[PDB]
Amino acid sequence: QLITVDEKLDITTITGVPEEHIKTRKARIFVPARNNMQSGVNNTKKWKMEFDTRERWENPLMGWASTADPLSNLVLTFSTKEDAVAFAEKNGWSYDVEERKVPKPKSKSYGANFSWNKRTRVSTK
Amino acid sequence: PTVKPPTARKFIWTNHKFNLSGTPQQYVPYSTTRKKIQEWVPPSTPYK
Amino acid sequence: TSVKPIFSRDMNEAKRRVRELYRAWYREVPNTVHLFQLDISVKQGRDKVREMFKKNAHITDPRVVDLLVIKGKMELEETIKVWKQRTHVMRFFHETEAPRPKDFLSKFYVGHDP
Amino acid sequence: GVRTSPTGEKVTHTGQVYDDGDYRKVRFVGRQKEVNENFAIDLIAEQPVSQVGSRVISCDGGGGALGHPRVYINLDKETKTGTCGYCGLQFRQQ
Amino acid sequence: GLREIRIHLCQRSPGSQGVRDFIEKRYVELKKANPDLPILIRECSDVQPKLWARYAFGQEKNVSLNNFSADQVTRALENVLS
Amino acid sequence: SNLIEVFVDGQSVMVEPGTTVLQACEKVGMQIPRFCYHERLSVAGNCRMCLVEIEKAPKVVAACAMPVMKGWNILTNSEKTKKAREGVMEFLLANHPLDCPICDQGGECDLQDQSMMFGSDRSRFLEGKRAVEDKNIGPLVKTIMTRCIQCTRCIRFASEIAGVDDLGTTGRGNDMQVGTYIEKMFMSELSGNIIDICPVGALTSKPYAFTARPWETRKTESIDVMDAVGSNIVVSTRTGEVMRILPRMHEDINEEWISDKTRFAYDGLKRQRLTEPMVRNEKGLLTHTTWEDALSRVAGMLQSFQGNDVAAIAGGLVDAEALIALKDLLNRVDSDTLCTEEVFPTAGAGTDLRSNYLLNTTIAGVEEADVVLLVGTNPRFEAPLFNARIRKSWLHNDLKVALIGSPVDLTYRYDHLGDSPKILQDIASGSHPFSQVLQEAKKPMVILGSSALQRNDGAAILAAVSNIAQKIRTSSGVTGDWKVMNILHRIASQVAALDLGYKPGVEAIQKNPPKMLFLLGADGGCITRQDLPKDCFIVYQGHHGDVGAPIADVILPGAAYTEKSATYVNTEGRAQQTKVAVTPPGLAREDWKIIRALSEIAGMTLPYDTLDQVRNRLEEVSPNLVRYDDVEGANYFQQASELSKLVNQQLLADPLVPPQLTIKDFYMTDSISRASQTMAKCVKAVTE
Amino acid sequence: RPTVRPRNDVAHKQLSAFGEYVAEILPKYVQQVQVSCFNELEICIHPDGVIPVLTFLRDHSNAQFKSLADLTAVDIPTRQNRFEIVYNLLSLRFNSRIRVKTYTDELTPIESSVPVYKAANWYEREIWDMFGVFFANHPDLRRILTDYGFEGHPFRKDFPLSGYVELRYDDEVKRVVAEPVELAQEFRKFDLNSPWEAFPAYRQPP
Amino acid sequence: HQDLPLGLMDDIYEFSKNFSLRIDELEEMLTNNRIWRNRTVDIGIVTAEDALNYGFSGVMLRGSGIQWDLRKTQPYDVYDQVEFDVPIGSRGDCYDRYLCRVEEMRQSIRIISQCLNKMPPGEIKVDDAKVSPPKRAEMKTSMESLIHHFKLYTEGYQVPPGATYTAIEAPKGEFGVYLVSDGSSRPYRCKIKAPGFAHLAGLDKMSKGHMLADVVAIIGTQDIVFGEVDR
Amino acid sequence: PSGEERCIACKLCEAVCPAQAITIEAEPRADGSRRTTRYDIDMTKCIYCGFCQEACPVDAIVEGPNFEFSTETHEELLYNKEKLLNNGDKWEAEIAANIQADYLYR
Ligand code: SF4
Ligand code: SF4
Ligand code: SF4
Ligand code: SF4
Ligand code: FES
Ligand SMILES: [K+]
Ligand SMILES: [Zn+2]
Repeated sequence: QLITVDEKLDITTITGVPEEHIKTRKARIFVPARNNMQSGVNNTKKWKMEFDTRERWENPLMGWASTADPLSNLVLTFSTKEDAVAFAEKNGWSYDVEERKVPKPKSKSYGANFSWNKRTRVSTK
Repeated sequence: PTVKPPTARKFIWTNHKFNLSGTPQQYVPYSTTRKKIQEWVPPSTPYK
Repeated sequence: TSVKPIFSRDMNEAKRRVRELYRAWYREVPNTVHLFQLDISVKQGRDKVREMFKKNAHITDPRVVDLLVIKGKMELEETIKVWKQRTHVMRFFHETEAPRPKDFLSKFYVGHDP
Repeated sequence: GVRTSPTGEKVTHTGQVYDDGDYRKVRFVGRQKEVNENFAIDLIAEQPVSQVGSRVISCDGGGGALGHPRVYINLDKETKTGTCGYCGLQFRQQ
Repeated sequence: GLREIRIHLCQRSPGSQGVRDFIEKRYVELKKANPDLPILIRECSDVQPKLWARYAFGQEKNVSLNNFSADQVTRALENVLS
Repeated sequence: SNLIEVFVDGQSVMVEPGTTVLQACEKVGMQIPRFCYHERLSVAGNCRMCLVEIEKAPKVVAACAMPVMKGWNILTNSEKTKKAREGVMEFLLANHPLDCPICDQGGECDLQDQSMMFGSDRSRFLEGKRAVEDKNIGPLVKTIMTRCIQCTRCIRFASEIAGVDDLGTTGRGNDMQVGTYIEKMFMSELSGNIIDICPVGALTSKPYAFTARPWETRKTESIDVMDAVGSNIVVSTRTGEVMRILPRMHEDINEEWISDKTRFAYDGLKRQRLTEPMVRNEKGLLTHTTWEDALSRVAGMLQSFQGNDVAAIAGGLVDAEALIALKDLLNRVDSDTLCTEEVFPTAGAGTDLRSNYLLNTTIAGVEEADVVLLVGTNPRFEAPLFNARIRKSWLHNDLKVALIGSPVDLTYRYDHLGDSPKILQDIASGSHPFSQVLQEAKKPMVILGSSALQRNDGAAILAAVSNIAQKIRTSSGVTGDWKVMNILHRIASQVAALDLGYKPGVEAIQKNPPKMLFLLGADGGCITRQDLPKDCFIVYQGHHGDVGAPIADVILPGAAYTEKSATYVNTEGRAQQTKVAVTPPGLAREDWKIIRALSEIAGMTLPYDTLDQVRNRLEEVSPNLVRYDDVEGANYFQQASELSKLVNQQLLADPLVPPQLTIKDFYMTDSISRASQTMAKCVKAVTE
Repeated sequence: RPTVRPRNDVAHKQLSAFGEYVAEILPKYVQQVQVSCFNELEICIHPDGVIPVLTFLRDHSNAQFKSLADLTAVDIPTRQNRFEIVYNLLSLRFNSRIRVKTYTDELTPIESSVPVYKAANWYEREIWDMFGVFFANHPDLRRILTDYGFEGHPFRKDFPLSGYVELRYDDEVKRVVAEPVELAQEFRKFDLNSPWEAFPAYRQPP
Repeated sequence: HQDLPLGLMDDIYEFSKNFSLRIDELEEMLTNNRIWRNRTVDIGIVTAEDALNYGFSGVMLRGSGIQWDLRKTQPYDVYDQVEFDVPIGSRGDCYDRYLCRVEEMRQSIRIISQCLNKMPPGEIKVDDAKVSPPKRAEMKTSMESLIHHFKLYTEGYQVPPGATYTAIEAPKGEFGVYLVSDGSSRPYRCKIKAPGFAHLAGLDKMSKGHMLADVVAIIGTQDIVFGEVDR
Repeated sequence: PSGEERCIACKLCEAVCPAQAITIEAEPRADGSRRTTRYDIDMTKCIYCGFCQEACPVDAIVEGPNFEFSTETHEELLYNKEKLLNNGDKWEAEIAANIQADYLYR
């Protein structure tokens, strides 16, 4: 037999996360931009959730990059924007969603390279 | 090495050193890179 | 909004378990202070129990409350059976942590964190 | 090519040296600063330029498979030598 | 003393039609009357229209203008200016 | 209706006619391998990596160039397709140098990655390799041309996007070489983009060389503040250090390009930094102190002065959150002298109506216009990515472009109407022949540069240009919803300052000199101590020691744009926000937090304690400032035009000369780029 | 073909036939049955079916999966029920292995399978400890791997690799203390995924 | 990773030649010793039925008479090509499990003998450079080899999406991995099945009705290493 | 053999290191060479697996034959580039012969 629960789902008190890393963090929900150095698009398929960047300082002994932020490396993957937003909401994280950027469909024509009267005519091949 | 001597290179230590830990010749680590961020030096005159 | 319950079918049933667990923790504190030879008083121990209970006072989901009681009982069993050591009990009090700034100015002086 | 700063601390081949008011040089008090004395930049500059006949030469660093990946160097420019991008050996077309 | 007036409204919502009508007809006259009073008009989609008045030492009040008429807007400004 | 049906591996797809095979595959989510093809360049069809089999066709077709026919079944994974890819990859790698460990492309290389995915795993090439000499093309782009695969992307980009026909191929066959032939420098404001489009490590960033590998960098998606375009960027960091700046695709702003100042000036963030609060000592010299001491000193003055005795000037790189915080603080001493260095005429409506100071047509709207009139501006250097959008329309839409002002070079041929501002009156009257061009235009565009408004007769010019836009609308040539009047800004912070109610220009300060002056990143030298009373108390808050800091009494080290989450509004009114990539150096602090901390110490505590709360405040003052990535759109041009006809200002006789005439003026324009050693090398290169 | 793993169609056919067999007998619980290209049979079931399905597979004469090889969980945050419970069973009689999978979320308990396999006792304690999945009617459910008083469930995808606290000995209080974690060298996150698709056969529809 | 160095197989033969004598010396000390038998015989008895339900494997099953060995029933690599016998217990106690382990050592020598004689020639890693890195000489000469070496040591090979439970007859019992691939070069999930985990969970069952000193014997007969138990 | 460093700061060793024990920074050397300015190995993070020397394309980083380098302090086991270059100059005679003995198996 089932019960009825109309509460908004919230699990902040049973995740073990310190309050500082629930209430002062800002989660960012986005589809990563394509690395402009490459033409492949396979890394722009899934939604991601990262947290606000925090201080890094130089270790006095070695000069290594030290941190006190336990979420500095936390990156989560989601199939849809709704899945990511739902996950942030039940975990109590304040979040920002940025709409997916889709390359606009283009009109390509190899023949335009040799136009009789238009500026699209190329001067070299 | 009396029959198969090692190849000679000009940079190989001519004098072997044993473990120097706990002596004044012990290794001490440090960062080998230079300063990253250069600070602004205020003018040395009271033109203000 | 139809879900499988854990233990309690509503908040009233859940709150009964919360009170039963508080009773058990309340009575355990004097034994814990003696068994672990803690330097804290019984009043400090019982105040700590109240603070931990109070921080979850805002929950309205009976399933979440069940889990909190399930975990609270597990914590009590660790303490009573002396599976914990002195360090584990004293971790509730953060004695070696320096107080962290609360107001805007204090935080502003010490770093970039909000 | 080691050199000592005005405070007497040697400069490494990467140019590192604690400046005057840097407390971190306290770590060397009673001990020493490990500095390699065989500066590679100076050692590779002592190698003579190799005179070759062809426009294109290949270098693998010597020793066959014990060297570096084999690359080919264009020697058309007469204002400069062709330098191996792995080992720094220089070549010139004669 | 009054220091600044801000009017917020939506470009398309019916609730801002009265504010839109006011700016169409009355705003130029208003600006001529009060040449040195900054009247910041700021349109944003899907906002309920509002009138903000800023007084000396950063004291501010806001009045809703949702579903107002052009005259009700005119009276709301008349109240603020005086 | 017009769509035709094709199949990709038996899956039906409806495409418009003219769609290439490569584009049809994209519709089902299959990316055909490519090297020479770039969706923003003209089709080349020379690398052959995109060869694909069409069912029942003996010959594989170049998917990038071949238009798809009705009923075709594209076999993207057949044995014939796979063998074509392996063969082409085999040929690409035959002469390619074994450079991966020393080559900066390694780890983000399309040749490496498509070799792994679509090529064989071994070599059967038993000959010697080709080797070509390198070419010097400037201080920004290093060329290792033995790595070049002759894809001609750089050639096509330089000719089409940048409008510079300096790159080509010399020789023939296996000896064909990409370059300039003669010794020449490719120094264009968009030149650094050839690093991104070169699929290999043949073209690489000289400043970046050898410093990092792609897999170890952290990517912060952020916004550029070097101009008012608001180009979307990615900031690459490693271990708390900024390593480079990359473009981030945004179709409606910068596409996938950035200017060279945006790309290479980031090294200015490592020099001349303000890291500690400073105050004057007994000798009149700046000396380091604590935040407590410096803020207490400033607070004591803020509590002693009131009204017109306190003023602020906002610089060009300031953020909206700091702008509202400083306005709120000064309002709490009943001061309304909140100024900006950049001037915008206050005659008529002034900043009452957003449409009076926005690029109302939008950057993407240039692609729809049929005529563009540029008045007193050099958009090539003021807004490089906006000028590239004009050339894109000039190229593909046959856009007609006319200019009034100095006959600068815009990378496209334009009609020079002269440089006298009196031409604007001739056009408005109807005597000038160009007026007929505007009248016959269905979607005309008039762009007045913010640089031209820095003249004394700026209000006269704005009225004249706005008068031309009035006549065009009165005639029915225009479509109504289409907007004609545009202001092109060059300062990142200007539009946000105008939205919040700042007074544009320092005229009010010159009219009423203050006893206490706040320089919020103000480094334009607009107000010196010669324009101020003898004992003026100057507080400089910023991130660079440049022009403002040396003359200040107190220095409050602020954060740079890579070191804060801050709001900037671009020339079209779109609000965008940066993200923190690295924390501010030393004791520096977030700018809005400094003002909030100052307000509390002075007993005038501001009512917001977090970034979100100060952004809630921004909404109260201008709701558009929190609608990130949206272009709201402003109206009431008629009302603004009706008010600009009241006071009749006279047009000066000086010809319209933009501040930047040649490339040498482009590289250094703000504190960050002035502190950049790369920008100094570019300036040296284009002058010697 | 020396470098390619050979197929075994006979076992693929046998496992497929037995997969239908199980689905026909337990339609109340079975949601999906699949056989991997390397011949592994998975029965995806509704969580109510854990005890009936496991009991059937243990005791049925054509099944006899007497040995519980492994019981574990997988966290997939993008799923409404983020936790996938995986039972790996072995049948010595028929020299075969089967996998049974169900799901749950943070607040929905799963029936303990200790009555079917005594082996499940500790496996379920570990799943509770590492993922926070509660098993109903478990004889002795409590942490097993983590330290006493440990907060959180470390194997959840959203739990940080280095956690939130770390230990040291403090001379002033003369005991080991727990403090917020600070690292002399932050763990360096690497972005390794190539931007080019590797396996067309698994491409998802756009 | 690498081929055997020249001369190694000869040395493995010399070692194997003498090892059974070492086992015999061990059996001389323990097998017939009445003190050893008093410490192990009828200690920690587990029935065949219980051993299966409690998740036991390896010698913990064969000591109770269950005829099961993954090298025989689910062979991997070339175990189907070597001859050996599986020792089976009869009493299910510590002494029988000890005898099973001693006899398994003898069978391991028997298998090693066949391996030394049947070792074939050829390459020692799969000749697919998208999975296994090329030879160093190739990497330093061929463009394709250098790329694949670069990518295998930075990104690593991508694994097709899927999940597998793979087990072997490890010396302590069935050792398996439930490995989940999400298509990338890093595993999504890797659950490790340690045979000692289920064996130790059965310590309470096996120790019932025994004395304190027997608990030490029962822990030993399970052969517990806490690296695999705790992971 | 000329004395030039073999390492050209490709960072393959740093990428493959299973323990993240290697830290590298690099820039163009004054003569234009691609060389490291930082090369650290935390010998208390290292698992002595040899993946770095497998990954290295130019035989620059190796694991030598020395195993008797225990120290009295933790800090002495955080090797920087100078220490590692000194190790190379100290042990090259043995290292080179060992590589000569095994390189045909690699
Ligand atoms: S361009 Fe790519 S394949 Fe060529 S050397 Fe550079 S990383 Fe290697
Ligand atoms: S330099 Fe680069 S972009 Fe230009 S043709 Fe060669 S490979 Fe293509
Ligand atoms: S041997 Fe040490 S430094 Fe080298 S890869 Fe292995 S763990 Fe890293
Ligand atoms: S030691 Fe070898 S693998 Fe590591 S960075 Fe240097 S050259 Fe590359
Ligand atoms: S991408 Fe089609 S031939 Fe180059
Ligand atoms: K490139
Ligand atoms: Zn060389």
